[PDB]
Amino acid sequence: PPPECINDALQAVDSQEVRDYCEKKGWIVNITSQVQTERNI
Amino acid sequence: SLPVIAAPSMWTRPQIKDFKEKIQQDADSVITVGRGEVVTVRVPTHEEGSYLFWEFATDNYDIGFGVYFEWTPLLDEIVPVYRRDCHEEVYAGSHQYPGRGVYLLKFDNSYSLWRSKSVYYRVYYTR
Repeated sequence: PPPECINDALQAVDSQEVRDYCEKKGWIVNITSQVQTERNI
Repeated sequence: SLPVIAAPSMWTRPQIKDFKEKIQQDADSVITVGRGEVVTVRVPTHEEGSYLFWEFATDNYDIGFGVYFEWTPLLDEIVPVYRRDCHEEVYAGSHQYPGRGVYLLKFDNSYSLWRSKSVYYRVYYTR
């Protein structure tokens, strides 16, 4: 599954369901918990 | 020649309430940006050719948002920082990895003197 094709799909049909589908198939991965945060003023 | 960097993609989708309630489950996916503050979210390094996907929203107000790419300190401007009404709609976008490096998602409140912002965000990448 080309990433370019995943990308093209997510623009048109974007939904929680489609993202769930792609994550189940192992095409995309949710990394939100693995980020670093930096806070400046 | 120097690497040609791909143009980013950006789009919105109308259901904000559902997004927030979904993101609210993980408390760390929701962050408060103080008055005059810039919070930078650093996405772990990934392989070239892949794609980063981001989504974000806020409660009562707009916030500044941009994207930079840090090479493994060289920075590139992917999405210039600009104010978005992400309180009205969920904002989402994507970019193709130019190479191995860290993505920097800027949530920029620096223009706001009196108002803190609550930011609901999520990120994926392609394997």
